[PDB]
Amino acid sequence: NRWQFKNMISCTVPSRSWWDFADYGCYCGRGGSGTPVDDLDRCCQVHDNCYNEAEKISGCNPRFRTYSYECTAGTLTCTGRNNACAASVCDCDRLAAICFAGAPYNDNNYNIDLQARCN
Amino acid sequence: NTYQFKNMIQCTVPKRSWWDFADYGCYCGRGGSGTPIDDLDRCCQVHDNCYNSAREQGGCRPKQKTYSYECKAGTLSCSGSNNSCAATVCDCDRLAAICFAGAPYNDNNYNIDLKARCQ
Ligand SMILES: [Zn+2]
Repeated sequence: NRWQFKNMISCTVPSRSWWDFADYGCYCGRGGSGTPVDDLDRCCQVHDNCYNEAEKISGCNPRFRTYSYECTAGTLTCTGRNNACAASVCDCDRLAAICFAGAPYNDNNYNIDLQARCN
Repeated sequence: NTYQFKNMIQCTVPKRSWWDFADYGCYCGRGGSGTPIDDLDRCCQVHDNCYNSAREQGGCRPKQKTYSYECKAGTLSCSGSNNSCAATVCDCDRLAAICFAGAPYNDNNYNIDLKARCQ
């Protein structure tokens, strides 16, 4: 559920919007390529691998799967009422949001020329 | 797959590297949201939805799936030798590539600030 992932980022980095991560580095946003360029970006790359794994699960659509979780005072928790797919995906997003709130945001890395930076 | 899809783009748009379509408008390359900015960006939207419709099939992942296609002269063709998934993903790419050949390319609409332009 691409939407729930947005709520998570807010639940940990209230000072920003997912848009700030929508186009950052070589891997944040969606399709990755090249060298991570950054710890924050490295987070996004890992987030992809995570989805690639979760996608091995039968009919698991990471982007559209609505999982169950709760954000309480900055804390992210994936609840148990999820099944294999929802559980896996929830964890991916969950770990990304933490990785996000932990890495520094380099404005020079927003909107770069993938053509001359991610080869 | 992607290598196939981008080989298609090289077929109908020889005077342009596929990277030019990796970060165009609000829908080309990246995940996609907001309103298209031109015919080209719109092409990508349709490609997005096409793929999401290709996921409706069990174990069908457009990005990783291999299909059989031919690019001869400037003509694209998806071979009959294709099961359901491949047959649909291919058709998606075929239509996308053809759409790329006709749509005008606008540089002002390349690597734009998403947060301000899409919504
Ligand atoms: Zn960009």
